[PDB]
Amino acid sequence: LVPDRLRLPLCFLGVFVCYFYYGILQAKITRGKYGEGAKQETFTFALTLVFIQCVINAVFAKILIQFFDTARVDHTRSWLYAACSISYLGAMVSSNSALQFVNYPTQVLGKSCKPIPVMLLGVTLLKKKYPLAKYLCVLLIVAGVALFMYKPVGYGELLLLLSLTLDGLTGVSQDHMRAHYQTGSNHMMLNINLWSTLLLGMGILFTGELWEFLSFAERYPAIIYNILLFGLTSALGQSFIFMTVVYFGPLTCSIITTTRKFFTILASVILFANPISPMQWVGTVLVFLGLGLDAKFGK
Amino acid sequence: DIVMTQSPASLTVSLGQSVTISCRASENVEYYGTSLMQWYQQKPGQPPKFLIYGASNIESGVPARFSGSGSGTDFSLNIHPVEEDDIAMYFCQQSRKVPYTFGSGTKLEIKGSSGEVQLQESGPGLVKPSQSLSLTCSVTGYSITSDYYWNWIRQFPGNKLEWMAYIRYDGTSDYNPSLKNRISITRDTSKNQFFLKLNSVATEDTATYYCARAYYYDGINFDYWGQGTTLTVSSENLYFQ
Ligand SMILES: Nc1ncnc2c1ncn2[C@@H]1O[C@H](COP(=O)(O)OP(=O)(O)NP(=O)(O)O)[C@@H](O)[C@H]1O
Repeated sequence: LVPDRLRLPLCFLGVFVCYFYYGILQAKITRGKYGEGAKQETFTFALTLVFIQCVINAVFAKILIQFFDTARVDHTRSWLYAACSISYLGAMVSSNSALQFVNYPTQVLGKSCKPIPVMLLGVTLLKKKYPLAKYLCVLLIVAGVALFMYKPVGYGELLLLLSLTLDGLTGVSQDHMRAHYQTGSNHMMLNINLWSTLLLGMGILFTGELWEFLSFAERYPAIIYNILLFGLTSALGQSFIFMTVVYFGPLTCSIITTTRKFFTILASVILFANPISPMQWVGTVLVFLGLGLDAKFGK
Repeated sequence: DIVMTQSPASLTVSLGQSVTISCRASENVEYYGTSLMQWYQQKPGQPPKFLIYGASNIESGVPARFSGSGSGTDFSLNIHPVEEDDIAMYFCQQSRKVPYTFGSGTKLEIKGSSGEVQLQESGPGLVKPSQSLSLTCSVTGYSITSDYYWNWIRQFPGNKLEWMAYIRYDGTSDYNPSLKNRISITRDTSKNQFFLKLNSVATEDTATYYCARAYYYDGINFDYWGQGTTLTVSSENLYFQ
């Protein structure tokens, strides 16, 4: 129960606040120091981290469903949840596996171009329609974010394009689910996370992750603590992510999640008065203008 | 609960004319840009026939004459080239909230006057007040353990429909909150049947009970219907009449 006018601001604030700590703790865990010198045994089990995060999110979603928003049948077909989960997992795998093949568009275009495919896919598969103003706003936002994040044969770059396409397919599936089957945010989150948990669990049964991460954690129990908190930091952060997509759509969710980093950096610079580069002023101005035109005069 | 109102109680039209039936809801029935609205057609002495879902999507097999329009709390059903076939009562149903409600129904009249699923209901025709009743709907040609909702509906005298409850193939069941305390829906997969039990039936409960099969897509759509079983609650034994 929230006012409609103060709905989008709530989602934006929630995601922005949650994912900042999410990233901080992800860095603290993945980087790690553990042993000393050669004993370091740097953390390399990313898939196990994603699996733990997925199971934690599923548990939190089940808690939310049982304690609140009860008496509501799902009405959604399971195969749709499975399709969304496979698309999400494939996109994440491809994105994580493209780091060591791309240098210039290394997350500059892999991310900051998240909306376009989704939007385009929505136009093609679901035959949706948006005003030309929306196209211009999305393009301006993407260009501004990409130009702001810039930091001082093309064979392997296909992986990033495949990741973007899979993300677009996931957005299309989510839009179809919410439009036709009236699936709730919590139900969608729980089912998608359960399917992803099953897939990842099947994946990590190979000795590389499970029977190695277990022993490694036994060596350094402290990590567990951080891990747990990280999981929580995802849950809340994921909740809003799976709420806005239901209330305003995958396109709005993608715009929020792709401009969150730029907003956070701008706010941190303003608070610290850091001397942002003169070029990046162009990117922030473009993003601001695109958002303004999206909100009004072409919404 | 949402109250559906059909403005024209009965329309007198000639052959070939265009007819528009208006249905209004007490609350917005849109759920993320989609209108959870359904339109059904019921010929005399026959179960309602599913026509439209989503307020604009014509069900497969329905003639192209029928068309739906509207949004928000106002909807309309249009049949431009009307013929003698489309002479019936047209009902508007909302699937926005759990207590699915049907409109009062609009009557349309002319001037001058193993390859499918089969449902069959059984139950006593006459019951004394305050007794317990149990109706059984038997499904043939299909299994009630497959992906389809199995609903119980009742039509009172005057053609006022009312959705009692339903049981999904998963075993999950939903009830009308008004009747949740009085009725109970169960199933028996071994015999491929499902039963509705009512406790302390009153004189008000007199109605014709249908058991229907529905699939959820832009709202619940009672696509297949049974033949309906009459139930009469009275304090006297009907003899020689
Ligand atoms: N449609 C969606 N469905 C499910 N989860 C989503 C969706 N959109 C965003 N998310 C989540 O929110 C995140 C948004 O991207 P981001 O926070 O950058 O994660 P990332 O892929 O790890 N990129 P980064 O953290 O910079 O390495 C995704 O990683 C998901 O965890």
